[PDB]
Amino acid sequence: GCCSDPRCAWRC
Repeated sequence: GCCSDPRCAWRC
């Protein structure tokens, strides 16, 4: 939804 992505772990 927000980030939820390979680059994001605890980000959005």
